[PDB]
Amino acid sequence: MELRVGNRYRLGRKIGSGSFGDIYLGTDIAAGEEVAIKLECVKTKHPQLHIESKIYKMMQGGVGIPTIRWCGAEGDYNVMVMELLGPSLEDLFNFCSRKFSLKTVLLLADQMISRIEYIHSKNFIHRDVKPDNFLMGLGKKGNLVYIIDFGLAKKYRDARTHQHIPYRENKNLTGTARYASINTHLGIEQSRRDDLESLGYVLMYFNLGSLPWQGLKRQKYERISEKKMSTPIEVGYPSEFATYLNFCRSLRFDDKPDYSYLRQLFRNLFHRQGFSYDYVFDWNM
Ligand SMILES: Cn1cc(-c2ccnc3[nH]ccc23)c(-c2ccc(F)cn2)n1
Repeated sequence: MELRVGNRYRLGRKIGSGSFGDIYLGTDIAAGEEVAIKLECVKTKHPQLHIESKIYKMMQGGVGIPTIRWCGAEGDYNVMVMELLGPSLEDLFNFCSRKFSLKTVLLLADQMISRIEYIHSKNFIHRDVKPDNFLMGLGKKGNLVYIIDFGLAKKYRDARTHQHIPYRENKNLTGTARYASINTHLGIEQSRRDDLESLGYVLMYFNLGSLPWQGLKRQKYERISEKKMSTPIEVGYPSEFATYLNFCRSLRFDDKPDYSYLRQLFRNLFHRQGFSYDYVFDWNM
């Protein structure tokens, strides 16, 4: 009676949209676990689902990479089924009345840097770094930060040679303007530096509750750009956070980030503030 995709996954209601297409809840009846289901019309002009499924598979087994359960076709749609994950950092931030404590911001930072370094180690750049695209795990994996939504992800080097993409200009802002790097706002081809810089804005977003460039009425994107460029990093939180954003801006187009330095930057603060390494988040307490 009930709809089951490939007779395997009881269909649930809609959760959201991703870089492309709609996402749905489902239940894996045989495995007994909840799942997420993405559909793309096979009739679509520029198919995007196959590239993302190809990227997930190469990363499969990496810490915080969702596991693919099925990728088939049903009706007019292509389908990919992943294990269901928990709430996004955006949903946890709103759930906490838009207030995260420094300890939690720092605990998130350690994994978020680690997730981007992993992505980069596999020759892709994410290009859509925002709180919505980090999800906590379910159950015993609820302490693990996951990265999702590789639909705007791009290869930044070649697997064999490790030779970087070319400098390019006049490229529309891919991803979300609020967390976009200044280079991204300028139309510069995005590279590895831009994923970590966007994260730097994510950390200040968690600290501030909003960003200095968020309230504003092609022009809206222009307004966001001008406010960020016109806003000094120093324009009330521990200095380690400001050192991070300035470092990312100084990176060259092709430069490999010093990921270990950045993690150790926040951990030294984590230690000096004397927070416990118990991995208890604001929503745990
Ligand atoms: C934006 N977005 C959020 C999710 C999502 C939500 C909850 N749990 C999840 N577990 C794995 C992904 C995911 C997805 C998604 C879902 C399935 C898929 F094949 C591709 N992307 N997109």
